[PDB]
Amino acid sequence: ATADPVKDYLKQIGKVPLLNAEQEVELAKRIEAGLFAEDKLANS
DNA sequence: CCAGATCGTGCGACACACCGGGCCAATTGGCCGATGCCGTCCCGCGAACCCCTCTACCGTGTTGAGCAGCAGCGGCCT
Repeated sequence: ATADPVKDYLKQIGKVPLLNAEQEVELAKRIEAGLFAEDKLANS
């Protein structure tokens, strides 16, 4: 808690590092597969 | 002295006083009935009016003064 919240948010967002193209593609594939599995679970 | 103003009195006219008759003028004022133009409304289409949606070279950091409470520290006490 500080009188300035912009600095707090800025310093908070930087903890997570960046990502590369292959990582992005792998994450997208994970999202797709997870949602399709969720739909399959929705099936009875 | 005696003669006109004032008034008494008299005769007439007479402008209406009555209270009652017998008709009339003017002037209606309603809408009667018939005819006609405007208000309202129900679409009809179209101009605009507002809302929602999407674009893939990429790109990764904003004074002074007065009064009171809290944090750090010196120094007993165990």
